[PDB]
Amino acid sequence: AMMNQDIEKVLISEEQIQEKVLELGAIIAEDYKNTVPLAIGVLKGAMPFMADLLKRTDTYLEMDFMAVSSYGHSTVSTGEVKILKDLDTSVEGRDILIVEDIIDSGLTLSYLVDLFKYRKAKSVKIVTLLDKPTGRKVDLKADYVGFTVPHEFVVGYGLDYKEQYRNLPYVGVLKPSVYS
Amino acid sequence: AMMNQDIEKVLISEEQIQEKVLELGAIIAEDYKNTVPLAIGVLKGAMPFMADLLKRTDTYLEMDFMAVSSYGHSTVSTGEVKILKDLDTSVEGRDILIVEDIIDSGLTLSYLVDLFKYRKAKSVKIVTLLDKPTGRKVDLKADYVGFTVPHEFVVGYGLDYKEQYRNLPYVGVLKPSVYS
Amino acid sequence: ENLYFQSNAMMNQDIEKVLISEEQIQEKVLELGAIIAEDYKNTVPLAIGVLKGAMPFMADLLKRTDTYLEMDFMAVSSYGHSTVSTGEVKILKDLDTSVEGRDILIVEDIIDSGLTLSYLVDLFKYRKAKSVKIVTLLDKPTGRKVDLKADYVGFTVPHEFVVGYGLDYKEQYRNLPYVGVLKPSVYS
Amino acid sequence: MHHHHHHSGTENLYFQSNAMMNQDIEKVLISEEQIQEKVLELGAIIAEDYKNTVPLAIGVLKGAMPFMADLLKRTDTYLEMDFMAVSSYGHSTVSTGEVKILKDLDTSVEGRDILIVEDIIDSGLTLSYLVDLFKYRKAKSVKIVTLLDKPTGRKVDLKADYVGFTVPHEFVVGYGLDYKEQYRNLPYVGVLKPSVYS
Ligand SMILES: OC[C@H]1O[C@@](CO)(O[C@@H]2O[C@H](CO)[C@@H](O)[C@H](O)[C@H]2O)[C@@H](O)[C@@H]1O
Ligand SMILES: OC[C@H]1O[C@@](CO)(O[C@@H]2O[C@H](CO)[C@@H](O)[C@H](O)[C@H]2O)[C@@H](O)[C@@H]1O
Ligand SMILES: OC[C@H]1O[C@@](CO)(O[C@H]2O[C@H](CO)[C@@H](O)[C@H](O)[C@H]2O)[C@@H](O)[C@@H]1O
Repeated sequence: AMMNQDIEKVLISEEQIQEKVLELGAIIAEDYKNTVPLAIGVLKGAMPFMADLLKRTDTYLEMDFMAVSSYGHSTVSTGEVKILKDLDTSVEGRDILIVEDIIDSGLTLSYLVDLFKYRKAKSVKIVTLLDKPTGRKVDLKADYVGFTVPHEFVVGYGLDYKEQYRNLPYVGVLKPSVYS
Repeated sequence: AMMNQDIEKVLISEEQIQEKVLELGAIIAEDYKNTVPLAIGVLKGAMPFMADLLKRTDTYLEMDFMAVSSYGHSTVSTGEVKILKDLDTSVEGRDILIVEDIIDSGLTLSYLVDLFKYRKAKSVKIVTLLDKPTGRKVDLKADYVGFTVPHEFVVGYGLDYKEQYRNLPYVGVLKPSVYS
Repeated sequence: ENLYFQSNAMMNQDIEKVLISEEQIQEKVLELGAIIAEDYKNTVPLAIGVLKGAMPFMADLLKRTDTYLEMDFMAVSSYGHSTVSTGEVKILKDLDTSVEGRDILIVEDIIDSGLTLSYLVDLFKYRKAKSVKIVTLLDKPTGRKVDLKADYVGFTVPHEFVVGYGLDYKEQYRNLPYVGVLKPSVYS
Repeated sequence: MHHHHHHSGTENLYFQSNAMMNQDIEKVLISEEQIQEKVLELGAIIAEDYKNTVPLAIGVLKGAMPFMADLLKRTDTYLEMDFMAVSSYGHSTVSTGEVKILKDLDTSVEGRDILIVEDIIDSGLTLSYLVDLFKYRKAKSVKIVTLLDKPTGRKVDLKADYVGFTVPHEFVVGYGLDYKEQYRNLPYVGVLKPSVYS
């Protein structure tokens, strides 16, 4: 029927997300006021948050995107992933802001962060809509965080279950029958 | 020292874009009620509109993205472009909805539509925020359109000038001094 | 984590027999190069190899093709369902130049089901190639899952578990200078 | 006559019907027979050096393909092949080596012995970027084999572990090396006539 028919509970409402994005955007705009950073999202989950975040960030910036895929074993050990789409511009000397939907193990993100430092970024910071710090497999701290969630079992606003639900305007938890 | 100071005039306000996105999403949700389409955005310019449109599209769908680059002359004459990032899933038998920020010549978008048909898509439809039909170099009509514009000399809500301004939450016209 | 034991093992010990020797491959490559050079007298084709298996053959063939031409490469990967039925694959690396108006020569190590290659040929036709032809070192036409005849063929094979000269078994043996059949013990 | 265009950002190429490559070459610098003898030697050295491990031998497209094919077929040891493709980010690639990855390795680098196979090294900037990318990815070791070397042309410190031939002041094409995408398919390394390139 309707997608709400699959949602057990709304954890973060659209109104709550909108207020947070407004707040974070104002903070990021002030922190990068005299340097046009490169704001980068990792496909696909970061897309909705990145779009609304940046639209509330009143400062000059450039957008870009990466796509990556798992190598399997090395990905779940060091976070190394295969670059499917690299950035359209060089990193050297740039201030990089990685926009993410959620950080859990933090392995792939940590790999990307240190890749950008290898590429001589002037700086690298991270903004994430959701953080689950109890999931860390590496010490990786986001610089800007929307909400801290006790678990990563949620859908909406970029987050998927079998590639669906990313288009929900809120963050929720699925009913058990959907996945089991 | 800030962006709005580079804008001569707002052509479509943020409020007009939100109302339009709301309307378009309700139409698209109805049209695709039965089957879960694959909604595709071509990076980078389609991202903000795609995020906000799909958030307002209350139906089951899958999101995906493509990245392409110019080959030079064939791109300008046939629309043929290099695929830098192909879809994550196969096209055969799927209903495809391409989400675009603006259609002008329509050459590349047409190359992509007919590629998806070569790949045996069940159907291919297009939703664009902006359309400039006077600019066409191929017969390509969008199925869903936000606003009809004159000229592609506009920035904001995905549209850039030298990679900047895409993060404005409205569509505007730059002051002549910005681009000389 | 990973420990490797090769001891004094040599690849030839894994080979039951040499099916197509280096000498045989080189004589056929020389003939094919002369025929292609004559056929493409009037054009400069875009010769494309699909990574990884086509590489050794493509290098030797083109070195024996005395005519102007350009080289390019593609990389693709399976979608897991439409790949087995339609040949549709994900493009991981597209060509570095446009196909429009070019005479395309696809260089392959082996054609078996032919599904992916059939997909690529008609993609290049959609992209307005002036012509598309295929040269394959080996052909296993009994494996076909679609109607696809290569324009130039080195050898007909039927065998299972063939390796060498770009053909692999679990990513090994591509660097052999001949085409061999593996001992059954190697793959049990 | 015949013509075509290629990228880039476009060039138009016009050929007379009886134009032949060889006549574009002033002299053969390194003959096919010299190359065969060198690959045989290097292949044997490489097989001995990598007797204890299954290396990942990686070619950077497009130029490295012919040498890589011939060298590896003379390298009688267990190994895996892979390929990368890269693009320039413009003037910044020219000064730092940083390039856009268009095709990454099909397998992970962590813990692997990587052997990069190149056609020529001159400034060394891009290769150096790739070597240290693999070290960032925790390669067990990274070594380089190049057919041709111009070591006084370096803009970064990078010594190739294995080198076929050192090239002097000559504009070379063939055996993977191009001029405007032509000549890669010559079975030798030739000195291109000044008239061809100005
Ligand atoms: O594509 C390589 C892949 O192919 C497999 C399929 O699982 O079988 C063989 O195809 C090889 C093509 O390189 C060829 O070398 C052999 O003749 C087949 O065994 C697999 O073995 C290999 O990894
Ligand atoms: O198209 C001519 C153009 O191609 C380049 C880059 O592919 O060739 C190489 O650089 C060397 C220096 O000229 C050249 O000798 C070899 O063919 C390639 O390494 C570029 O240099 C040349 O102008
Ligand atoms: O060890 C032989 C091996 O070394 C190379 C460079 O990798 O050549 C070097 O050694 C040669 C003599 O052994 C010298 O003639 C040459 O000038 C020097 O660079 C390879 O060419 C050779 O196969």
